[PDB]
Amino acid sequence: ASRVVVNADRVKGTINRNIYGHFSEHLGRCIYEGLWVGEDSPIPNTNGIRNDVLEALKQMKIPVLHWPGGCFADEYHWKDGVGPREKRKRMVNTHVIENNHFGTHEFMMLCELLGCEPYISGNVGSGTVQEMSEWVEYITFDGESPMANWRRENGREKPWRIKYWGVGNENWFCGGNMRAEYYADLYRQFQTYLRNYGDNKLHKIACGANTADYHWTEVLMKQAAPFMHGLSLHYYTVPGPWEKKGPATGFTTDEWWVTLKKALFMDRLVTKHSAIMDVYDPDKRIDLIVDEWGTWYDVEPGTNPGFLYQQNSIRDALVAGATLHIFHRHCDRVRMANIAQLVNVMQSVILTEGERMLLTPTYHVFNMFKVHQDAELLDTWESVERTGPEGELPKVSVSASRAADGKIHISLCNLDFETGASVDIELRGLNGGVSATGTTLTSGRIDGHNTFDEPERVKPAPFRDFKLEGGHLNASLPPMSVTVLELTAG
Amino acid sequence: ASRVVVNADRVKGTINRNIYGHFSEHLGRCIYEGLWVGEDSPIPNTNGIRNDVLEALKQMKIPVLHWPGGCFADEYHWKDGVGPREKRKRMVNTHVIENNHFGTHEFMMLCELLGCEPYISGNVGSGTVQEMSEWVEYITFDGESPMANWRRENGREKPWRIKYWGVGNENWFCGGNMRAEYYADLYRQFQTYLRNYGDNKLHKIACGANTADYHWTEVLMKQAAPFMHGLSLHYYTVPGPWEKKGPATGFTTDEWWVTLKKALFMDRLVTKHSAIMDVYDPDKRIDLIVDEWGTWYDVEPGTNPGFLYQQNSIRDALVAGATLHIFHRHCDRVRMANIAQLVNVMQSVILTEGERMLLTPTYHVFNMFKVHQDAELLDTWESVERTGPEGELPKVSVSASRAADGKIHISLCNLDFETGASVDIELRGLNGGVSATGTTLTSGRIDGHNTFDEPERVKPAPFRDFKLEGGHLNASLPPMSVTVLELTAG
Amino acid sequence: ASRVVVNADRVKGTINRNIYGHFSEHLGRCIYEGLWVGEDSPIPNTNGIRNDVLEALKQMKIPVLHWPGGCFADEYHWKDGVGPREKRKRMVNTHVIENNHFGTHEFMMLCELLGCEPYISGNVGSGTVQEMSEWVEYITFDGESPMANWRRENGREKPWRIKYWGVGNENWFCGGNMRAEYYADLYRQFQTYLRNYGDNKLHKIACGANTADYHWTEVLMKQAAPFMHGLSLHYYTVPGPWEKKGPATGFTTDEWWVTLKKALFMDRLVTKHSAIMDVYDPDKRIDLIVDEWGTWYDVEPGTNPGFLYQQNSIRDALVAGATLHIFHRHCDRVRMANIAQLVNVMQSVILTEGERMLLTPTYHVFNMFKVHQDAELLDTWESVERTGPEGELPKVSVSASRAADGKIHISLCNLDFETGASVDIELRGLNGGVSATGTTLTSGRIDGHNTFDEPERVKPAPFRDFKLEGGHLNASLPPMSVTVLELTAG
Repeated sequence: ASRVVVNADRVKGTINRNIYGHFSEHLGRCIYEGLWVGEDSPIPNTNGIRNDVLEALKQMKIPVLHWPGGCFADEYHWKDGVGPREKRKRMVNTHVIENNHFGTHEFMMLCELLGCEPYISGNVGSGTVQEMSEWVEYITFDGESPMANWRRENGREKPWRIKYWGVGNENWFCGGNMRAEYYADLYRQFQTYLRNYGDNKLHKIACGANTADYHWTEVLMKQAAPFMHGLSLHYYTVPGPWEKKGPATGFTTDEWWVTLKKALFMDRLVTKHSAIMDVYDPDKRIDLIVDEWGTWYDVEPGTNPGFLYQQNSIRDALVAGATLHIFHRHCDRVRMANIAQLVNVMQSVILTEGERMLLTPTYHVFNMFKVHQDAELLDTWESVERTGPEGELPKVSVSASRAADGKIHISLCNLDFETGASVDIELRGLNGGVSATGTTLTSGRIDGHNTFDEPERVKPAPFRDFKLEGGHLNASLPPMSVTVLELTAG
Repeated sequence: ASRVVVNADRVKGTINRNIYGHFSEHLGRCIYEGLWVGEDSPIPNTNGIRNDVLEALKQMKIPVLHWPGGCFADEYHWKDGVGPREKRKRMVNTHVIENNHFGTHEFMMLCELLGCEPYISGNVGSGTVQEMSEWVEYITFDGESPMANWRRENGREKPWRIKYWGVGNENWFCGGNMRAEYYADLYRQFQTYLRNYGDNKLHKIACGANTADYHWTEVLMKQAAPFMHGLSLHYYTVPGPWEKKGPATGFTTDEWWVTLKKALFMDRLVTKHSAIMDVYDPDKRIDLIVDEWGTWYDVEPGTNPGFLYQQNSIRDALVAGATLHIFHRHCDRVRMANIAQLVNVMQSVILTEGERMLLTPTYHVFNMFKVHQDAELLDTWESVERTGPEGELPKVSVSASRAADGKIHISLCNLDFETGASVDIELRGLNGGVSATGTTLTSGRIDGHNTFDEPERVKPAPFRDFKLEGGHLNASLPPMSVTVLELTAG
Repeated sequence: ASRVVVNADRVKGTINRNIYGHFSEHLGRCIYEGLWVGEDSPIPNTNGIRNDVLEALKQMKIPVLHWPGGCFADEYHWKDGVGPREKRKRMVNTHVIENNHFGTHEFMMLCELLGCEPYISGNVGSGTVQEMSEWVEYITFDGESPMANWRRENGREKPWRIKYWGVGNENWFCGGNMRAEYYADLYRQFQTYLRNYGDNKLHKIACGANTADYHWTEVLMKQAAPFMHGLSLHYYTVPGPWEKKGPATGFTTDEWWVTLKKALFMDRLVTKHSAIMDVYDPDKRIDLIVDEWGTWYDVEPGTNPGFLYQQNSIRDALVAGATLHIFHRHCDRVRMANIAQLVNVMQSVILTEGERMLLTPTYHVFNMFKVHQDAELLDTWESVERTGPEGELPKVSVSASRAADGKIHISLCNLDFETGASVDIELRGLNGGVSATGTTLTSGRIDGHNTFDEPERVKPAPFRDFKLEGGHLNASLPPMSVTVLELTAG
């Protein structure tokens, strides 16, 4: 029987909503089909973007989206995705086509339709200072200039706003195989020539470490911390070796425990990378951003390996659940977190196949957990039961936020697929007595997933296996189950 | 009573004329109105440049002018200021208009009208190697090429000459927030691709330290001394803290002493920066240049802070006087010095308001002192009276040059606004007996200045309060007074 | 009497053919006249390239050619040498013309006519990442893109293949006066954006040391070894000081010994540079390339110093002979070597004067030695007689390759101009008895050369001064003589 306590009055901090962010690259079918269908697609589309999806994502409360991020960011020359759609640059190989029908206007249009924040990676590695400089002009400049006038010519009269501007991505690997010390001075130079136009205020973001490249972090903070509002981190949960990762479904119990363990490791990274930052930034001015996190499996049997099409099982849901719980645990420093990717690519929330689209297990977590977005984080501590092959992992993940409305939400994940988790919770700092509802996402299968033929195999059922004897909330979480509660006073 | 001795025969060195250089940025109204009025201005203009000013500056013996220098240099893409004036690139914002009507041809035309030397900062931070490379082609290339032919097309048949080519400016701050070690390798790279065309001979100039960034100097000398003819230094006399500098007029006696003291500090910099260079350059091949010096006050009450419009009091005159006296004291290493700025910006020599223009106190100093330009510096030493709140500052600054004509000029500044300075001078290395005239610039007010309503409040009166009894020249400088003498033998 | 032994069965390794490579820069008349005459030249030309030469070079078995290499590589913007020949960029000085009639298509056409491999230096120093990136697209990309389609538009339908891609040249001197540590990160960045298109496989080459800049080598291996397939080395045999090198003909016996000794030094370099690489690359993955080697003399009396027109004496032939023998001695690590230059420039194989062209002493060596190209290197060791003013140099250079056909070739150079070299050779690992022919290149004069008036003063005479008594081959090389043999079994 796992035990928890909650101090409903002691606010530990606030869970910045952008933590529930997402990330889309010109890759597989994340941009094309997944979102951009073109205005005269048979699919129900708003201005070229498919409705079925837009609905879901507004319903999911997306706060922010990264584009074009990843490696494409340090290849994209933004001028190839503006102007008349019929004179935009075009590239094709058969071994994979980019028409750049989706470029700058279209992205901004999208972010406004959802209502989310735009987050953009300018091209460092192959790009130029003045290139990226002008991208910012083109977008946010109110006055008269070649670039601003070109924006107008292209159909957008008044300039857009944007906060988050990533200066390159992955500059250690595909972004220019740069040494840390080197990328520092480039960032310093580039960022110098990005202006706050009109009253638009930038939030510059340096490309940070990959995994446990603490060196990278160290250097960046010493050389460049003054010139940045934030710093990126990349960590992927891969089950197996690189060359043989394992599948998204039809995996062994071994692979279960692995994936979970390897995802948890996150916390170790964030912490160690935080301690580095805490030194060079005592006052924790600088954002920690995690613009690249998620599971990663061998693509589905048959699909193009580079199209990264992978399924999304109850495993993948669990993964998300504790991850967010981790970002909660480090919400003092962390302020944004973008899953890889959004659609038809890696741990996607949505997967499509023509006009048919489904929500994954993962999607339901983001929808369920959304109530934690900008909610006040509450002091707790636990006596979590052990689980796994050697009391390896903790049986239960648990978080507690108070939203503006006063109502309080508690999220929980049974890691043990094999049996339900006994939990008792004691609840302190109360005025009124309280009522309590519940929602559980869970599966019969360890690799229970939604197909286009069965889109609702795994989805939120409301949950009632819990007694609330005003002070002790006892409950029995089902196996392999994410679960949320909502409590009102009186 | 302050005492001096002069060894008229021992020449300490020669005061390179370029020390009396100036500096104009596309900023406020330094370029526009201040100089460029357009050929079709009602103002009396020669080919777009106002006469009233040109007269004054030829009268002032300008040796060299820096353009577009400052921060604009590391933003200017020179191709935006050539070609047909009506198709040159254009920007406007009200938060400031640049039509680039003033570009490359116009500047060179100007430098030739005055008769001065041109000094240009190419764009490092936002620019490209090939960009700056071609700027040099466009200008100095005699043969047939895209760039040379484009010069011709644009109206200038034969190529211009130019010596001084600054590789960027202020690359530590606005020019690309570069570390010193970094900017070194960039300079090395860029400068590699700047050629001596026809017989035009370049004089390459690396961007040096800001104030007491001795690190910057050290690094640059070790890494790049081989590849440079000269090295830049920036020092601004600011009265107060950065955020609250103080006004140009209507200031306290506190602010008087401050400004003077802070200006003197210069000598400490030059000396320490010299000793660095003396190590890495025993034979003092490399020029020290000071392309950014002057007072700096909060702009006048009402003007745009970024238009940097500041007045020009007798304080500002004194400032210049000892500064030049300092460059004299270090003329062995120093070879050029450019005041910030020329017109309608900071410690300007000239300020305009439509067709009306006035000469500042500062202007008179440069006009008065001009006789030191390329004159032979003479050995002296002094017993200068103390002044200021704690015998802080020396009462009297003093310098002595022999011009080509054999005649000898002595410049002096009473720092004490409160009383005149007694001075006696003994005079050695003489054959013939000598005569002597004199000129004094001085004010009744501590913040005596010229307005457009009173353009002649502060200006050179000839001066006769001195007895020259063949061996001893005794004299009584007025309070807050710059003063020059001219002496012929026989 | 010099003694040698040969183990015909023990293969020491294989002499990569590319070792017999050459190198042509847009310089003097190496590209223009020397090769490119224009389709409408009176000279016998194939599609603009002179026949007389082409014939010779196919006859000489050229394996690979470097272009545009040298300093022009880090100035060439490749887009200035594609498109319609009549709209290609044009530059002229009168002190000397580049019309860029020779650009990318023409080079590839050339390499295919000869049948050789193309080796290209992209522009680092003045160029851009995306520039060089696109050059690779333009050439090797099979699909649809602006650059690939532009290739097609220009007349070449399908994309070329190319292996060897030099990332800049001479980045320590004319290529951007870079520090080693700096050029490393640039290479790393640039090379990131050069792709294997279709199935074209690149063989990237970093610019290495000049002479004995072991620092450069060290650094490059530590910083960048992972990102390179090969590394360049530059060594020039200059007789005298820089400012007075000496002439190519009419030189003293002093100058003889000098030039030889200084050329030999090569071996010391290769060895020491090898030992560096052997550390950072035990498995000798990384190629050593020597893209810049040759004699260098003051140009002929009257020609433009920068046109680098220099003659080619029996001295120059000797030089080549031992050099190749050295690359043989280090063929385990060395895989390519390009003489400077090909035509009308430095130690050229061919020199022209209108339609008249001659083959130099050097040419004959490459033609004679060609039989070593991709032949299997044989174990030997010697007791070489001493020569020179202090038993300075070894009298005899000697190498031994077995070509595919089974036949075995032995190359030899008498360094002593003054007397013939007695040699005995013992021969091991034999099955059949053997027969033997021979060819000697030699001169009566120390500075014997071919003029246009006497094109055949110095050329391959077959050679028979050797007795082969089945086991011992005794022979008397003539003075200042390169010599080859070919032996069949039975």
